[PDB]
Amino acid sequence: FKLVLSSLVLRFVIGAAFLTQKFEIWDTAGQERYHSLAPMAQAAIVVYDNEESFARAKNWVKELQRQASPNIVIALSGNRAVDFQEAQSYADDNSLFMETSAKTSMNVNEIFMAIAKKLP
Amino acid sequence: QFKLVLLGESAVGKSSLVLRFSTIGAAFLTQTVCLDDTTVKFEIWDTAGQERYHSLAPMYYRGAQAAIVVYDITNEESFARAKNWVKELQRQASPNIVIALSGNKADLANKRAVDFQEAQSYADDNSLLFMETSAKTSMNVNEIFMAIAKKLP
Amino acid sequence: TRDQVKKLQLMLRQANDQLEKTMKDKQELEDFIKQSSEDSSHQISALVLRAQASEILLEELQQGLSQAKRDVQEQMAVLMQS
Amino acid sequence: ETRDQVKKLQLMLRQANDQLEKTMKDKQELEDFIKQSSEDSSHQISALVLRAQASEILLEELQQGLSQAKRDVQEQMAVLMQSR
Amino acid sequence: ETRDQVKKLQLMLRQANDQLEKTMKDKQELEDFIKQSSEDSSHQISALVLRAQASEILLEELQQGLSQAKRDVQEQMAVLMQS
Amino acid sequence: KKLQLMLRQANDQLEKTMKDKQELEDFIKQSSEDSSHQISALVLRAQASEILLEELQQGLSQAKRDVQEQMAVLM
Amino acid sequence: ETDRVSKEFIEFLKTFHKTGQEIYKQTKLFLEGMHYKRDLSIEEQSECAQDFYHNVAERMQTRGKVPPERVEKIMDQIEKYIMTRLYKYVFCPETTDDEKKDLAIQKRIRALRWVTPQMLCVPVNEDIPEVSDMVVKAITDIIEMDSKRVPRDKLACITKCSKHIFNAIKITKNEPTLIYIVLKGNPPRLQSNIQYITRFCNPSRLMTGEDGYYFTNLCCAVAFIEKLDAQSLNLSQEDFDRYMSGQTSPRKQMYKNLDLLSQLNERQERIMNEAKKLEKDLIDWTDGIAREVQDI
Amino acid sequence: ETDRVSKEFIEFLKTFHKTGQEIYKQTKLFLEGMHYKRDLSIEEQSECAQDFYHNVAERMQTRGKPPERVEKIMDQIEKYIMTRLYKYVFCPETTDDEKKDLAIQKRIRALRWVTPQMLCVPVNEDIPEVSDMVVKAITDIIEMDSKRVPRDKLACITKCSKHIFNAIKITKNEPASADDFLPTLIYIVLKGNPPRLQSNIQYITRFCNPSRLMTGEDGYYFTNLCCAVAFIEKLDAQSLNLSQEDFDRYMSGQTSPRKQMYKNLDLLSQLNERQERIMNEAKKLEKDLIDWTDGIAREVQDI
Repeated sequence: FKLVLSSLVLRFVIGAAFLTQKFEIWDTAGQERYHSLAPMAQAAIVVYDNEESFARAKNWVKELQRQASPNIVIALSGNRAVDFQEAQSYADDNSLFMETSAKTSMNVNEIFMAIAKKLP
Repeated sequence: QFKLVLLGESAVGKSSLVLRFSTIGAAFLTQTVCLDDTTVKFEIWDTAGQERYHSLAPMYYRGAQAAIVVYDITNEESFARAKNWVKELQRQASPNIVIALSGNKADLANKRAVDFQEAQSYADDNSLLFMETSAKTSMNVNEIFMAIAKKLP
Repeated sequence: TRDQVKKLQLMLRQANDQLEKTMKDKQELEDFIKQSSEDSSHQISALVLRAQASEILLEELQQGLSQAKRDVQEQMAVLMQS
Repeated sequence: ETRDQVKKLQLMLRQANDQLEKTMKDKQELEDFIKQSSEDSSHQISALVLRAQASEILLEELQQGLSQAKRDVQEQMAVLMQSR
Repeated sequence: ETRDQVKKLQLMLRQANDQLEKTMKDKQELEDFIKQSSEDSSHQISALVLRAQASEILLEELQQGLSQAKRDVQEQMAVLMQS
Repeated sequence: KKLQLMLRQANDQLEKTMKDKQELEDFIKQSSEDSSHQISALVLRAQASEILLEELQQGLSQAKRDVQEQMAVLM
Repeated sequence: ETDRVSKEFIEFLKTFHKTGQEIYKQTKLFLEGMHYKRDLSIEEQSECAQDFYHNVAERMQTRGKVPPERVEKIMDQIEKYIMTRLYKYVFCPETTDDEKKDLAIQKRIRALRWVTPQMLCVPVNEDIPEVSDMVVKAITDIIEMDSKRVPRDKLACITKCSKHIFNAIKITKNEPTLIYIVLKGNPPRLQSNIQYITRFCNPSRLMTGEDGYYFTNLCCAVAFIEKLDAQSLNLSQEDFDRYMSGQTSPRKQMYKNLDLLSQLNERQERIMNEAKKLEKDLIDWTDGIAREVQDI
Repeated sequence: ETDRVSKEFIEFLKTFHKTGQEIYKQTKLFLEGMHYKRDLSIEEQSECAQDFYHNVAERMQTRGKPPERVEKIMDQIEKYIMTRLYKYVFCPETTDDEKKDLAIQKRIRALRWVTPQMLCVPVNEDIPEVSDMVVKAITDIIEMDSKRVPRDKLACITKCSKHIFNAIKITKNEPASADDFLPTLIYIVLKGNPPRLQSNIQYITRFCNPSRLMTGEDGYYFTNLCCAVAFIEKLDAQSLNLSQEDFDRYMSGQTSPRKQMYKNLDLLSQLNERQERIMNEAKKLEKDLIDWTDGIAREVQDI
């Protein structure tokens, strides 16, 4: 399967983008500039940390739900300034979601091992 | 005679507006105007729009008798620069001074970022002379100027 | 017919690969002169700078002597007295 | 159809041959040009610096070289106060 | 007191002369340092770039010359290809 | 008595010679500075002329591999 | 051509003494097919060939029962024999715009020669001899892909390329772009190469192999540049127009530099000499002050 | 020169059969005083100078009686005084003038590294003329010290700033704001290491007619000048848009004397050794190359 996504995939698995675990995982550029032309994928995630990250994640899932092939499953990553209750209300309004910490490697193994068993 | 100083943020037309008011380079002005039979003449200090030399103004303005602060309307930043310039003015410039502020580059106002009623609000809150100006069409220039001049003894 | 156009379209294709290479080639040599010109460039002024500074040292110098002939002349004017 | 086609192919091939011709003359000339450019860039340039860092000294030994020569005559007028 | 004035004065003068004498040395030496030095700056530098631009270019005759020998020798496999 | 005058004299000429030296000094720092900026800029060009040079040396050593694989392909 | 490789493969397939014949004839069959179709339309040229992909891959596995752990390597050797004969035929087909859009790229890139990376904010600093030392090769590996006919060596050129590229990040920032390397490089015969890949690369090598991920993000960068605009730069059109007027002016710097030079020699030749005059004009004081007093 | 002005001055006042005497003796009385008072507090020195200025200024109006005209006399009068007086009044031994004159001379001495990339001055010196008037502004601030009187001086200030506006205009072709100006003059001062700089300035501040200083063209120049200066002593990396790293760096491990030419001298042999290397290697493929081409030509030409 093909997954579409600096440090959080670094704890899980030379190159920053591609890492084979099959987990065939592709990584996105931190810049806001070349945002369109994204779709090639059967799995996907969305990551935020700053509430702007949250906002970009919003219009990002709002790009995804519309454009793609119908089958693909999505997963969201927290990475304070925002209520979790807010983020979770948003997430369950639109139906897998979690907050993660890689230095202790908290939910690092998990979100991947939960994304894997989802794909039919 | 009569002493005035000119302060602003850079390239905001700190340069331009006076210039229109082609032989030499842009000095202090020493312009003579009279609204009466008696004559009042002006002195005018061109000052650093560049922001790092925004530090030395004290002696430029020291003995001077009048003043000006420039803010651009398409750069709200030049307007904030303007406000700080004002607070500094009333405080550590000889409080004997008289004040007047305007937004400029009134030619491309399809690009305007600074609100007329807001800036006139902040102006008339501290009892300031406020009628915004343009250098290209030259609008309230000499008008804002006789406005300047009705004040000095 | 198929001789008249197929083989012709091939001849064009190759003549086109060919322009492609020569175009590549020129623009390479050309980009190059822009670079040699650049590296001469940043330098050429620092090359001016010593020149005119060592034009200034000479005007101030010509000047100080233009002073000292005047000074020894006035001083020997102070000596001629009784 | 062929009568339509062959016009257009003899076209691109002819235009483009003249085009090759442009780019050919252009490059061989441009390069000959630059080879010359480094030459009159260097010969002069070194004949410039080389005269310079060694010519702008002359003025330096003169600025320093005056002050003793000024000291010479300044000392020289001192011989005169005794000759009074 | 007079004679103390005279020792301390003899000190200032002897010491100052060894010192003047020092500076005239260091200085005159030094001009000699840079004269010849900026000579080497110079002479060398010119002889140097003269090598740069007389040489750094000598190679694009190749920059282009390799791309030609690559087009002609890619061609010889074509001069064989009909054979 | 006379020593104090000759000592004024012991000073002043030195202070002058101090000028001569001190000027020379500012100067060589600066011709030196200027030279400096040139030599940094010169090195900068030289080694570039070297990069295209290993770039090419390898590009030919590869093109021999290219003719060997292709003429191995034709015979 | 037809001889030697005829040998290498007949040597190659007989190793099984089982499957050795099947592949051979099926091959020369669809082969006469695609060479017949050599004159057939291009889109119509690729079809019974990719059919041949999916079809061989399936036909052999159900009946043959052979471990595919070695197939990881079988994906490679197969493409050589085909592309060698077919290059003349299928590379830059006359039926397509391949040549033409190759020139689209060549011209466009040349015309963009004025752009620099600090605006893209690409995670490099080429000032270091090292990162730029790999910048140069970065430029050349994407180039040599065209030198080789086969998709093996070609995609090896893409992969090797993408790989020596992030290392500039690792030398400058030191973190583990696309637009920046291609745009300074101006790669030859691009579209029919790109497409040579599209039609004749292994779709699987596009799916599992790294070369796939590399290639995919490449064409993203390409089709990005083709219509590359102001808004991907975030810069205004008043000056932009000026930049579209043309900065070509190549011999020009050297032309101007070369003017200045002789007035500057003129400046210092305009110096030494008066200082040499001021030499003489100097002593004439010192000696003059000398003679007139030497009298008394 | 303490000799000569006695004539020129008289030539000026000789037209006046009325007030010439009236002012003259009045002046030389208390002036005779100032040679005696040369030992009084300096502040008191500029004091009875500014007093005597202003006092004639009222007194002539009192007996003798237009201000349209004063700016033109203001030069001449002070001219006569300073000619005899400069010697007493320049750089007092009692004062720190000498000291900060050297403080600044070293301060700017250390400034040999400056480029207007740091300051962003809107000038381009590359054009011959532009550098010609650049040179002149400097020749003016150098020549600034030469003048015994402060009028000729203040004219060097003006004139200098003038050769600066001039270059500003030729380089820009738009005239200059002081956004386009201050860093220029600083660029000139920085290049002047101007002599007896401090004590010249203060000689002016303390000694000159203040009106020609407030109203005259000279006022704005001298002003922005001293500003530029006392700014230069108090300097910011972050006002240069530089990190603390460069700011300390260009002065921190350098200023060891003559070492720079040494370093440059090493380097220089290193590079020339390299270009001999590259060249002789390209000669290696001068040869090592063709033998492939003609070699793939001839060795293959056989069959």
